[PDB]
Amino acid sequence: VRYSASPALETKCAKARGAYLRTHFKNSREVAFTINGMSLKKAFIFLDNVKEHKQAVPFRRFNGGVGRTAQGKEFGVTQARWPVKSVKFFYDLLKNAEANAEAKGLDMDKLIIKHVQVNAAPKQRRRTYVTAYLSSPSHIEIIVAEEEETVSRVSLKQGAKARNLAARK
Amino acid sequence: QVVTRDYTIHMHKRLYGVSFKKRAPRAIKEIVAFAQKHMQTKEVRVDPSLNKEVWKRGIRNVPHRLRLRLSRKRSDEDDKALYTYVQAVDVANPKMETTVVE
Amino acid sequence: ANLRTQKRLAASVLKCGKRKVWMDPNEISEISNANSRQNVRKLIKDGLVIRKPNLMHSRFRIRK
RNA sequence: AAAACUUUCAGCAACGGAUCUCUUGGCUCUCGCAUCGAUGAAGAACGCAGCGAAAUGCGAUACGUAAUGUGAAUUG
RNA sequence: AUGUGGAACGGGGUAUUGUAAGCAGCUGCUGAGAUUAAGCCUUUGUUCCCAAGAUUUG
RNA sequence: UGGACCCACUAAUAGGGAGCUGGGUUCCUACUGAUGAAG
RNA sequence: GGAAGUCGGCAAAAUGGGAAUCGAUUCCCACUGUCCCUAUCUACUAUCUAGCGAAACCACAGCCUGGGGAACGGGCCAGGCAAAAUCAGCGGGG
RNA sequence: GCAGAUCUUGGUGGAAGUAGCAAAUAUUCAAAUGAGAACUUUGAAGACUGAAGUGGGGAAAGGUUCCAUGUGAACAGCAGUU
RNA sequence: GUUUGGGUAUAGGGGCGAAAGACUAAUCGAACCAUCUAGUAGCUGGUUC
RNA sequence: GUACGUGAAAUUGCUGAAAGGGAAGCAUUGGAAAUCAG
Repeated sequence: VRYSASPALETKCAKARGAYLRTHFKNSREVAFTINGMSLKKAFIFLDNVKEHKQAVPFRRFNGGVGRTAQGKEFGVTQARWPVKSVKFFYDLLKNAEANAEAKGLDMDKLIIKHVQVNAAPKQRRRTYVTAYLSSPSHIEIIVAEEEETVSRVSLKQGAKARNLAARK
Repeated sequence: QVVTRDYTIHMHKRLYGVSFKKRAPRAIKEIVAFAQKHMQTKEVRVDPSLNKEVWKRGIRNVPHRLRLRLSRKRSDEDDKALYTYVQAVDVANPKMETTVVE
Repeated sequence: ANLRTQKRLAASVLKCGKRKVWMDPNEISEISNANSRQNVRKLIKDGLVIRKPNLMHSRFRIRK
């Protein structure tokens, strides 16, 4: 299936997708935004550390009521949290993405998360005693790829002066 | 690596002022944290006998000082992972100094 | 595994309360396999499941 | 005075089910016919298939039998 | 990140209560015993642990 | 100012502008503290 | 110290009670954090965290001063001013 | 031929990961199953209802909720191997 | 320090009520249901290039 | 790819470009970048 981005080509990329996951869309976006651009091994260390409460996921956009912490000072913000369910899902997709990369035959050392994205899923209706306790599932996909990095004219006056200057030189 | 030591814990100072309904559970939490910070481990298993010793006087009363036997035994699931096993020691006067058990 | 039904049957055959039913902790496999009342009575005879005795109201201090 | 955040624009991906096309349905008009029941009606109930819950059909001869016509199926 | 290093206990001082259990013969041990830092002081005491992992920086 | 116009204290008990109760009729913004990226 | 608070012993303490007048009122005694005058202690909530997760309301929004004939208002006029992102309070402004 | 009708039907937002989660004192240790255990099972310990029960039975009412096996899609404002 | 289970009777400007102008299936400006009804509009709000 | 014809808007995520000191929107003129055309 086509993704949000031009990459996922066979040249450098590996794909992973998870749809209709019982994870909060706001927390999923925070984890995706944090881990985007990281190396694959660095992302694994980060997610393990978030699980163990040693580093935290900064809550940039959906930061209403989020408490402050010292662990967010490595990203230049004060509001950070430790969403464990989103980390579990992202870790599973990252493991699947690495496995697909090994199957494709890529170099595991240079792999970085080129494109990670979270989208909202069809909301799930549940009742509250009346109102609704709507769930907000997430569509998450991951693209990991190994890192890789004047015809001006001249007027008659302009060129004639330039030629004269060259003759003087 | 595999060692065994007899420590004494000052429980009087580790739950000074704590709520009476949480004395015994926080006692277990302090014991496992005490074992972790001593043997430099992660998995710490509490002997049911020591749990009995903690809860003998009720959830609201814990002895001021307890004699523990911390053994940094090798785990039975991974031979490179190691854990601590904490069992109580029955001594007459708990105010004795830490020693090393053969 | 799960031993709700085994405990219920054990209380039924012992004619006591399931609070007093004592089920051996290090023979879980054999106890779990024992599923019918005939097997439960077999466990009773072998001593794997024992009926805990009653407690007391201590008439001793009541008389005192 | 860079990021993040907010907003605007564009590509892609989502959410949602509009639009376009269709349609064994509906609506309207016209024409033709006169046929329920104590010989048990309309209706209701309960059942019936090799594997059926509903719909349809049927009634212990039960997703039917007899008779007539067709002529080689039924179908998951 | 090997130091007048830290930590866990132990001793002492200082405090709170009031003279413990036991041994005994109210009395003696016995101003004893118990507690003492959890936001008290001290330590030639013992034991233990650290010259590590990650992140951002012209 | 303290008490039931009254009587004390007091140096004095001066006059006015811009949360509450009794007897009487039958979100955001402000304020206050707390962080915080950045030449 | 002992109702000095309040329209007033509302509520607690005395264990509620003694005498008068018509259950009420008054008086004297008695008691007390109502008060001078607040301080301390405990539990829960609030705080943070993991999970779950709404609703009211919603033209757009959001600083003040003087003026805008009025209705002065947040948009207009003239000024003071004006630097991201936020957290916990209190509720002035609807 | 729609911008309104506190219009109809459907869908979606900001508030917002915010308000908040239930009364009914209270859980802890080990082991087993299991991908996964604060919540499942057993043992041990600590508690509670305290015969006017968190006990055992029935009438009305419900109708297969009963029991075994299996599942963990959806439901059990957390979770779940239940 | 009479209450109540079941059976039955009373039905709508009716019944019932130690009387509150109360109850009569979360409704008593006058029970609920369906038709007359697409009721009555001096009035309000909208009425499309 | 059955959550299945076509698949709009509101709304959301990512990428790229740009702006931002208590509003934002819009209009007029022109610069800057991008793009098309004679």
